[PDB]
This record gives sequence, structure tokens and C-alpha cells, in this order.
Amino acid sequence: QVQLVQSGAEVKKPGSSVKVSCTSSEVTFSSFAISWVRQAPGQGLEWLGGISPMFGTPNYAQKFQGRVTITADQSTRTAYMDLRSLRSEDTAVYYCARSPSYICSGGTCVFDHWGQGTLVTVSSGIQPGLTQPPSVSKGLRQTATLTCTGNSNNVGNQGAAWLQQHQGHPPKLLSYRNNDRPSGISERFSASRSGNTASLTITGLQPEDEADYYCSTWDSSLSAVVFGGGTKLTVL
Amino acid sequence: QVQLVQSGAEVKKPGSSVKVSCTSSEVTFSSFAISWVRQAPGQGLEWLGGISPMFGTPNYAQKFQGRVTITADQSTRTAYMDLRSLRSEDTAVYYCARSPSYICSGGTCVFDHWGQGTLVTVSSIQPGLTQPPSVSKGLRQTATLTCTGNSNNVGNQGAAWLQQHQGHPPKLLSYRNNDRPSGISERFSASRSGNTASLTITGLQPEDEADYYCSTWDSSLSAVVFGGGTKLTVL
Amino acid sequence: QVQLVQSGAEVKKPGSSVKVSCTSSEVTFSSFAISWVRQAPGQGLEWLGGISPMFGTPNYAQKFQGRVTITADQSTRTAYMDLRSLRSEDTAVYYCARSPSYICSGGTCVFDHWGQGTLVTVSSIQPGLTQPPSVSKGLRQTATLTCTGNSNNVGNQGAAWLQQHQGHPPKLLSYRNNDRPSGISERFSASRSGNTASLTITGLQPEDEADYYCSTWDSSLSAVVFGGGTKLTVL
Amino acid sequence: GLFGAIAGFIEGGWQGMVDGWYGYHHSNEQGSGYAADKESTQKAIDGVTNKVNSIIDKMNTQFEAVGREFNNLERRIENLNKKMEDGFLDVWTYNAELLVLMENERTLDFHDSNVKNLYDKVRLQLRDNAKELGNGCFEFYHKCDNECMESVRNGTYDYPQYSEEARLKREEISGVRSLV
Amino acid sequence: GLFGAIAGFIEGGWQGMVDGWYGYHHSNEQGSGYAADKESTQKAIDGVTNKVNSIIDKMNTQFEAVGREFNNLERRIENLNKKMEDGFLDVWTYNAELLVLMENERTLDFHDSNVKNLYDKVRLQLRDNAKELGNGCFEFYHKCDNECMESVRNGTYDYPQYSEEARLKREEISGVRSLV
Amino acid sequence: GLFGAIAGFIEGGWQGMVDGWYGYHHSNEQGSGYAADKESTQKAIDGVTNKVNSIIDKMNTQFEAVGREFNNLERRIENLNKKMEDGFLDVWTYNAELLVLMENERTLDFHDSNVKNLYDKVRLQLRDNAKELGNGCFEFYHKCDNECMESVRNGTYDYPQYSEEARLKREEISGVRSLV
Amino acid sequence: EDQICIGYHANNSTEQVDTIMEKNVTVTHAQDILEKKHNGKLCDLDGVKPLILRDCSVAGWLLGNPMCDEFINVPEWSYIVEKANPVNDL
Amino acid sequence: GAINSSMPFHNIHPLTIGECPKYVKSNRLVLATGLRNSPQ
Amino acid sequence: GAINSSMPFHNIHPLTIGECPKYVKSNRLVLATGLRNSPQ
Ligand SMILES: *[C@@H]1O[C@H](CO)[C@@H](O[C@@H]2O[C@H](CO)[C@@H](O)[C@H](O)[C@H]2NC(C)=O)[C@H](O)[C@H]1NC(C)=O
Repeated sequence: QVQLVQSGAEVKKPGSSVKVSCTSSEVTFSSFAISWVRQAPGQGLEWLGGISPMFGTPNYAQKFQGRVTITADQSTRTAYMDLRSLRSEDTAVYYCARSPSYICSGGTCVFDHWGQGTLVTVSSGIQPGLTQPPSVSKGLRQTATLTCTGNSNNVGNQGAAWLQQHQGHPPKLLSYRNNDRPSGISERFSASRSGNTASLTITGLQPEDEADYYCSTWDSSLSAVVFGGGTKLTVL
Repeated sequence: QVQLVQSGAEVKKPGSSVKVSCTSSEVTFSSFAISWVRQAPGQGLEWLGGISPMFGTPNYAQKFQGRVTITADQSTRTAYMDLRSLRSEDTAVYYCARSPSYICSGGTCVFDHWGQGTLVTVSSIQPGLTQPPSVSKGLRQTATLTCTGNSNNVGNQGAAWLQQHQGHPPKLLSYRNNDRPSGISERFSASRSGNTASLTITGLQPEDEADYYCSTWDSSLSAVVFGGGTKLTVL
Repeated sequence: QVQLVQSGAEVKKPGSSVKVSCTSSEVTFSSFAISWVRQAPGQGLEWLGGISPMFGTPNYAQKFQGRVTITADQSTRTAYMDLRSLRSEDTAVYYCARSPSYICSGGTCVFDHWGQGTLVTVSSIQPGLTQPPSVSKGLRQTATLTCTGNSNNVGNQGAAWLQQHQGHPPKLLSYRNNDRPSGISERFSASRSGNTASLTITGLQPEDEADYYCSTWDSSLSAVVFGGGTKLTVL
Repeated sequence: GLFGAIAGFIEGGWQGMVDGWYGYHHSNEQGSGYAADKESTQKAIDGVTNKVNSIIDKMNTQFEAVGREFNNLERRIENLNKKMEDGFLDVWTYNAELLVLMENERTLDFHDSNVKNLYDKVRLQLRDNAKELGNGCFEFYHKCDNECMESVRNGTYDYPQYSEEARLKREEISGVRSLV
Repeated sequence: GLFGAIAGFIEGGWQGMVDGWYGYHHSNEQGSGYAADKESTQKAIDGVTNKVNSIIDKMNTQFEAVGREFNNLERRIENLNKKMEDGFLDVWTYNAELLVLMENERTLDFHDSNVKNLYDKVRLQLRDNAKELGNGCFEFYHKCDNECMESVRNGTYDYPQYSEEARLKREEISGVRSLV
Repeated sequence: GLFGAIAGFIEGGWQGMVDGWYGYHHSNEQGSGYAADKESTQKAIDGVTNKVNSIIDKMNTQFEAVGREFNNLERRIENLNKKMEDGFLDVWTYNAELLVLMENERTLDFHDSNVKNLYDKVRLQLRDNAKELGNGCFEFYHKCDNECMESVRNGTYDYPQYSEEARLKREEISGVRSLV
Repeated sequence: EDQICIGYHANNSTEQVDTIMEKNVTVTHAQDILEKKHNGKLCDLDGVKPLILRDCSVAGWLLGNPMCDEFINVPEWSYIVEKANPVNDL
Repeated sequence: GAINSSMPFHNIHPLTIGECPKYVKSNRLVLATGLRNSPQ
Repeated sequence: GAINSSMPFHNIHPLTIGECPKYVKSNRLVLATGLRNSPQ
């Protein structure tokens, strides 16, 4: 286990700035690239951008290009996100993700660990890149198949990694880019990709399995991480 | 310091088959090739075969192609001989023997350490090098023992000598380059001349009379060969 | 720190040779070339020859090409100067000095560490570089002392400067490329421009008024070379 | 040092290659530019990251000293206690220093081959098709555009596709035409 | 590894070479097959052997452990006795544990050399009488039969015997002749 | 050794070279003779010297030693005292013995690159102006006098200067002229 | 015809060293790091004489043994040198 | 006896006093500095 | 003082209690992760 701990639940007014933080337990943190992903109330994931702590070079999404500047402080194991001229539709929870990739700049960059979540509310004064269907419902103890379709600037080429998200917690990683599952994950969850569509099949459906699932990779054309719509799996 | 310990002296009916085992003292077991080398009663020495314990691959003599099967367990640091179809010819004492080289397939395969002996008997001979059968020279004189061969053995690969007293297993007097092990005294110097290898023993003493065998790799048979033997007699 | 240590003051009869030695504290002693440099009553420095302990190849100045023999011993930590065919022009104090280079064969032969000196007396100089003999500047003023030379010596290597108060043996103030050693105070700019080099002293005081020698390797003369001297006088 | 590259024939590293540890720089009709080799930096990081956690793991059993109280006339076992703990704290302080000193040498040399093995990789692909210019860099015979650089970059260049092109250039800067 | 022979340009080892650690494979008009460099596997074995014997012989100056007895009111010098004996078994466990770890790294890189330094040996013998195919494998201009092979194998190849034969092939791939 | 120079392609050392640890021999119409590469013999010595000074500097904070004395009926705390010192002197002996044995292996395989990498510098400068002969040694296509040897030796040879001299020769020992 | 080799140094050197892989490797150049010699005398520790109690024990000296008279009032000492089994104890 | 030396180690006797080299239990302890001396 | 750390070593005080780094008599302990640096 490595810890990622995030800034408190800041509350700002139109046009101002934020500086949210996130702090890594591991002494060896210099070598795992850190990202900043957000999700606003009742929606899905959006990649703002990420940094390699080792080298200082960050990558951002067009979306935020000139108006978000993320930097890591090697010295104190701390990655900073701050965005400018913040308005209303930036009301979100700002999660904080590590990748086993040293830089975040290609299909290698998949998110193994997440911070607890920094909530930001703008106190007054979204369009996804991958295709998942929104709901799939399957009876107890059966087999579910969840799909993620994309084109060729993404899934076709980079591969595609899956994520689980329970109402209220951050999302655990289910599969790596390359089909392999990480430690905690039961053999019940089998990832696979065929061509331009990626499918995660789960056997023996149990009440726990019921959550929202996201797929993701890199898009060559957008130079950015891309999540799918999310798909809420129910069971009874 | 090494110790090769062979097994009990099984005795059997014809057709039957034996599984003798040499078990090595030492931790670097795999790195040294083990050979098996029977001696029928009264006669000299004959190689059956031998293995690289580390690689597994074994080498047999034309004569035993189909019959013997030798291998060695690395985990237990012990080597094995499965000899089959044995008639009365096959009765002998059976030595295992350590090579200083890793595999047994060439002139460097000489036999520096030997086990204690395993007499197999069976209920109801042909040397590959030339060695005078007897040499008799007087006490404190000096001696010259000769082994001759040809181009496929002593010619190219060179030869290695062996002393054997009645009862005991043999021991190494010299390596293929005629450098002497630590053990052996300095009046046992060996050298070689084309196809005729010779060990000169100087200052003969009571001690010295026993057998002497030369041995080499013969690259025309893929096999280890020995001379007939030669009894030295101090006089 | 390292310390060299020399032999007792010898007195000698014309013709009769001398051997004088010095010995080193430091264990890494075969890594540093050792030299011998005499100073006859009054005048200035002169390099006889030098040795690489590690290799034991020496090289000498031609003035002594066949008269002197200098060598170092590895086991004990010591070097020797054997000045045969002694005579009257030879009376001096003889310093052994360590060069940080492992060999004494070029510019890198500067002298960072000197022995305390051995006076050798017999019973009954031309400088290769050019310095004025007397610079005299006032308290808290700046002096610039100049060594001038040519392409064989100063103009390719550059120079090392040295300080010498009456009594004490010489201390090094710059390496051949204008870096100062540890001890040297941070107000002694060395420099070099073409075929002339200048030790610039800033903020004079009584301490500073001693003799100053430049030095380098002459690639034509196959040897080490010193200027005449410059007595600094503060006032 | 050992392997020949870093601070060797490739005199000096580049400040322009910001994204990674080793990499490429090219020059052609379309552009000039740097490009880090991630593959093999990522493999080097794997190995350093493993080294760092290697030590951490190796010193969790390291000697812990909880103290003991001692009397006025027990002075000489009070000492024995003090000699021991000072003893162990010297032995482990030595260890922890020497291991670092040793791993640092190994690590700097690990990069040193990393670089060189990259170069020799490029070299074994581009053969006769390019000149070994002798300072870390190759000029091609056949003129090689961006898409073709990639192949060298990602180690799937194709010798027998630019052969003629290149060996028409070898054929001529060998002055062999000049007899007609 | 550091030398980039194993898992490198030589793209995996050959299963079919059963009789030794390093070696040759070849094809000619005659035949085809594998042949272990017994010679240089033996220099390997002899060094990896000295290594395990080097260890053993160092590890009988290991801290010899005998036991002592203490009553109920010497409790705290019973502890001192334990803080010592644990203390040491940590110092020596760390030492065995790391020394194995460090001579594992060295061994694998030692092999990775032995191979590179075998490739290069052949390369210097055949020079421009063969092509560096650049995957570990050379290919001859002049035809090279089974006797010729042994020469390269056992390291007594001779260039000058085959130059003319070779620089007819070299001469003509370069289509110089192609000006008739 | 590891790097394959000393006791490798460069078969044995030259006794004729006394001035230093590594160098060049040459031959040309005027010259023939040895000459050590002091500047890199010098760099090597700076290393090996630092190595000795590093080990002395690690061995001043060993486990220290001063003396203690015991009653006849304290015999078993005497023992504990003894097992202790004899524990610590078992441990600093191993550390000394093993450090030397290891740093000895590395020092010998350090010299083996110093020499390889010197050979590779000469190589990269001279390209196809000279024929790599393979026994540690290059022979030139263009004649190259004593003043040009230094240039190779001090590492500022000038390829373009002798290019057409050299490639006139290459061009003719290719017998491509033999076609008229 | 003109040519230049690279090479390394070789000499009349007998001294050999060991390594984890090679024992008795002969090299051109060595460096012992092991002191083996002493002068067989008790000496000063930096111009400060020891206290050689000779055939007294410490107890023999402090209590005031009439054999231990030449110690009745002693100068400062570097270290003390008791014998194996001093004849003059209690 | 009094020990003389600059060497890092000695092997005379364990119980020293003063600023000394450091006791080890070995008979011989030589660093290599030069090249393999396999000539010709 | 207490220590809040993930480093494997410290140099505050030998007689710690709790789940610690491991005391070392040193005052500087820095691994290399990157390559030798330079200007070009
Ligand atoms: C390595 O060389 C040493 C050199 O001393 C050999 O040491 C021998 O040691 C024994 C004591 O047991 C002496 O009787 C011999 O005289 C020594 N031999 C010689 C020729 O000096 C040692 O045997 C050699 N071999 C190994 C592997 O240690």
C-alpha cells in the first residue's frame, strides 16, 4: 500500500484560483508519474493533466491547456494542481492518480492508485471520448460483459485499462493496459481486448460487483488520457 | 577432501539389471563430470560412460550403446548407473570417477578422484592402448613406463596416468598436460612424445610396485581408452 | 597531510660520492612522482632529476645525466639520491619534493610537497626562466610578479609558482593551470598570457615578503625549469 | 568510466532532451529534433526503483537498541553494554555507508552501458546504409524522413528497402564512377 | 545485462544446444547444427565454482554460538546476552543475504560478457570476409565448409586464404562489374 | 577479463612499455617504438589511489578496543565478554577480507576497460582510413608519419585530411581498377 | 605497412592477489595493507611514560606493600602494565 | 610491542591503546592496483 | 523528539522506541539515481 493524501475541501468564488495538493507515502515517489483527474457531481472522469516528478515535464489536455499548471516538488513528495479563472462548471471532486509509468504520455499511463478526493465548489456570485453503454443489468452468480469501444488513435493502438468505482469511494484499478490484473483483484475479473473494442467480463456476479466501471487509455490525436462514459452494473 | 562413496555389492541372476550409485561429498557437484569405469576380476580398466551432471547430457561407449543408462540427481548430489541384460561377462568391480572437466567428451576427461568400489557379480576383454604387461627394475633404480597409441588418441589429445595397488581403487599420478596433482611425489614425472606417452619413476622403492594405466580420449570412437596394465616390480 | 623527511647533514671529500634519502608518511606513495631539487647557498632552485615510484623509471637533467642516480623503494616508503663524483660547485641544501603527477615528464610536474632539506657540504647557476629579482610594493598594495619564457616551456605548459621564506623550504601557491591549493589564501591570483605568467598578490602584509619562484617543464631541454627569483619587499 | 559512453565518445549530455534519461536527436529535410527513448529509460527506472526498495527491505532486521539501567559498582558491565551498542552502531553505520558507496558506482556504470547498448542497437540495424560518424551520431546514405526515423527509434528499420538508394551513394562517394 | 548479449541482439538462447553454456550454430552446403564452446563454458564453470568455494571458505569465521544461563534477578544481563546474540545473527544474516544477492547480479552479467566477448572474437577473425547480419549471426562472402567452420570455431580461421574468393563476392554485390 | 582487452584480443602486455600502464606502439618509415598514454594512465591512478584512501577512511570507526577484568566466580560473564569481542573481530575480519577480494576483482576488470576504451577511441577517429587488423592493432591505408601518430595518440587525427590518399588505396586493393 | 597498436603494461613482478573468482592472480603492481611487525618493547604513548608495576599487583601498589616501595609516590602515567601473575600481591 | 604504522590494519594483538591501525585476524591482505601480468 | 519518516535511516538518537528507521552514525547518505551530469 502507498498513501495519497489530498488537500481539504476548498470553496471558492468565480474567476479565482485553486491550489490542491496530494502527498505520496512512498519514498521512491520520484519515479512514478502523477495525474490529476476530476469528476463533478453525478458524472464521469476527465483527465486534466499529469506530471513526471523526476523530470518536471507536465502534459495537459487541450481543454485546460493554458489555464492549469501542475508541478511536483521532488523534495517533499508532493504534487500540485492549480487552475485559473475558475468558474462554475469546475464544481468537481479532484482525484489524484499515480501511474507505474514514469511519465504520463502514452498508453503506458494507467492509474494504479488514487487519492481520497478533493472537493471544490464554486460558490456563485461534459463530453466523453470513449464509448461505453450506460447501464448493464445481470442476475446473481451469472457472467457480465462490459464493453468499451473507441477508434484507432486510442483503443486500437494503445490498449485499454479498466477501473471500478463504488458510490462514495475512489476507483480501484482492475486491469493494466496489457490485460494483466493487479494484486487485490479476484480471478473473477478477466480483462480482454479485441481490435478497436475492449471488453471486461466478470464471472460469478455477487452484490459487491455492482458499481460504475470506467475504461481508459491514451489518444494519439488528442495527446491525452481519455475515459469512457462509465457503465453502472446492477445485479438483483 | 572430496569423497565419492559408491554402494553395496549387489549380486544377481542373468538378464537382470543393476542400479549402482556414487554419491559425492562436495557442494559444487554439478560442475565436475562423473564417469563409470568397470574392472572385471584380474583384468584392467574399461569405461562404460559418464555424464555432465550440470547439463544432463551423457556419453556412452560404442560397446554399451543400447544397454547402459547413466544419469545423476543434482538435488541429492549423487550419480547413477542402470546396466541391463547383464550376463557373466558383465561381472566386475564398478568405479565411479570424478573428472576435473565439466563434461565427458574429450582429452581433458581424466579421472582425478575415485569411489571406493562396487563388486557386482552375475550367477550362471580388449585394451585400446599398448602397455607392456610387466616391468621389473631393481630397488632404488629408476623406471620408465610406456604407453603407445596413435593419432586419434595419444597423438592429439595426450595421455594421463594412474597407479593401482592390489585391493584399492586407482589414483591419479598426472593430468593430460603431465602436471602432477598435489598428492603425488616428485619422482613420478610424466611426459609424452608424439604418439608414445611415458611416465618415469625415479628412486624406486617398495611402495611403488602395483599397476599403472595410461588413459586418453580417442576421438575415433568417442571414448575413453586404457592401456592393458603393467605391473612394476622393485627388485 | 603528507610529510617528507630527509637525512642528516653530510660533509664530504671531493671525488667521494654521497647518498641522501627521504621517506613519506602517506600509504598511497607509489602514485606520486618524487623529485630532487637543490639550492646552493643563497641563489635559487635547480632540479636534478625525479622518479616514478610506481614504475621506477627516472629522468634526469642533462647537467647530471650520468653523474647522479636516483631511485625509490616501494616496500619501505622511500626514495634516494646518489650523487657520484662530488666536487665544490655541488655544496647546497637538497630538497626532495613530491609532484601530484605520477611521473615527472611534463607540465603536470609541479611540486606540492617538500621535505625539510639536507645540507650536503664538500670539504676542501643559470635560470631557465626570467623574473626580475626585486619587486617592492607598499602595505595593502598589489604586486604582480612575472615569469616570462617561451613556447618550449611557459608557452605550452604554463607555470606553477612557489613561496620561500628564509629558513623554511618552499611552499606551492598554484598548480600549472592557475588553481590554488587548499592552504593558500584566497588573494593570490595566478594567471597566464601566452609566454608570460603572473602571480598577482592583493593586499600585502609582512608575511608576504619572501622569495618567489616560477617553474615549468621545458619540452626542448627535457627537464624541469625555474626562474631566477623575486624578492618581494613590502613597505 | 567503465562502459565508454557517458562522459566518453558522446561528449556531454543534452539539456534539450527533457522528457527522459537516454534518447535520440535527428536531423533531416523536414525538421531537426530531440526525442527521449522511454522504453529504455522506463527499464532503467525499474532497475533503480528496485535497487532503492532493495536496501529498504534489507534493513528491517537491523540492530535495535533498547536501553538498560546500571548501578554504581556494576560499572564494568555498564561498560560492556556500552561497548556492545557502540560496537553494533559502528558495524551497521559502516555497512550502510559502504553499501551506498558500492551501489552508487554500480548505478552510474549502469547508465554507462544503457547508453552504449542503445547506440550499438542503432548501429546493428543501420549497417552499410549509414556512416558511423564517431561522436555518437550517424549520417545515412539514403535520405531518411520522419516516418523512417521512427523505425530506427523503435528498432524496426528496414535495411533491404533503402539498400540501392544507399549503395548508389556508397558506389559514388567511392569515386568509382570517375573512370568514364 | 550490462553487456547486452543475453536478451539483447542475440534474441534468446537456443534450446537445441544442450552440451554447454555458450556456442555456435551454422549452416553450409554440407549441413547445419549446434556446437558448444566447451573451452569457454569451462572457463565459466571454473570461475562460478571458485565463487561458491570462495563464499564457503569465508563462512567458517562466522560467529560461533554457545549458550549461557541466568537466574531470575540477573534478568537484565540475560537481556544483554540476547540483544547481543540476536544483534549478531542479524549482522551475519544480512551479510549472507546480501552477498548472495550481489554475486547473483555479477554472475548473470559475467555470462552476458562471456557471450559478447565470444561474438567479438569471431568478428575480428572473419573481418570483411563476412557480413555482420546484426542479430548475433554472421554470413560469409566466401563459401565456408565444415573444416573452415572448425577453424572459426576453435579460433584459427585465416582471412588471407579466402580474400580473393570473398572480394569477388563483395566486388559484385556492389554492382561495379555492372558497367559492361 | 570482463571487458575482453587484457588477456583478450590484445594478447599479453608489452614489457617494452615502462613509462605507464597503457599505450601505443607504432611503426612507420622513420619510426617504430612504444609510448605510454600518460593522461589516461594518470586518470586510472587517480582512481586506484582514491580507492585505497576510501578504505582507510572507512576503517577509523571500526569497533574500538580497551580492557576489562573478571573475578573467578563471574566466569560466565567473562565468557560473554569474550564471545562479544570474538564476535566483533570475526566480523571485521570478514569485512576486510571480503572488501579486498571484491574491490580486487573490480580493480582488475577496471583496467580491462581502460584498455578497451582506449582502443575504441583510436578506432572511432580513424575510420576507413585504416584497416582494423584484429590483434589489437590498426594498419593505415594512407602513410602516416611520426607527426601524425601523435595526432592519433593525442586524439586529434583529421579524417578529411588523408581521405583521398586513403581511398585511392582502398579503391585499388578492391581491384576495381583491374577492369581496364 | 605503417601501423599502430594499443596495448597494456607488463613487468618482472612476482606478487599475486586473490579475487572471488581467481586466486593467486599475478599482477604488475600490489599494495599491502596489513601491519605485521612490532618492536617487542613497552614504550611511551606520546612522550608520557607508562606505569610498569613490575612484580606488584595494583593491590600490592595501593595498599602499600613493603616490597612495592619504589612506587611509594609515582609520577603521572600513560597506561599501567601489570604482570601475568605478579609475585607481590597481598 | 609498539606498532609503527600507516597501514589501515594490523594483526599483532587485539587489545591496543592509542591511535592505532585496526586489528584483523588475517595473515595476509593485499590490494591489487595494477593490470593482470600475463605477459607477451 | 519523535520522528515521522519513511527514510530507512536516521541520525537523531540511538535509543528510539516505536516503528523506526534504523540509527546510523552518519550525517549524509545519498544514493545516485540518475546519470553523471554536465554542460555541453
Ligand atoms: C597460491 O599461492 C600460494 C603462495 O604461497 C600457495 O601457498 C602454499 O601454501 C602452503 C602452506 O599450506 C605452502 O606449504 C606452500 O609452499 C605454498 N606454495 C608456494 C608455491 O608458495 C598456494 O597453494 C597457491 N594456491 C592456492 C589455490 O592457494
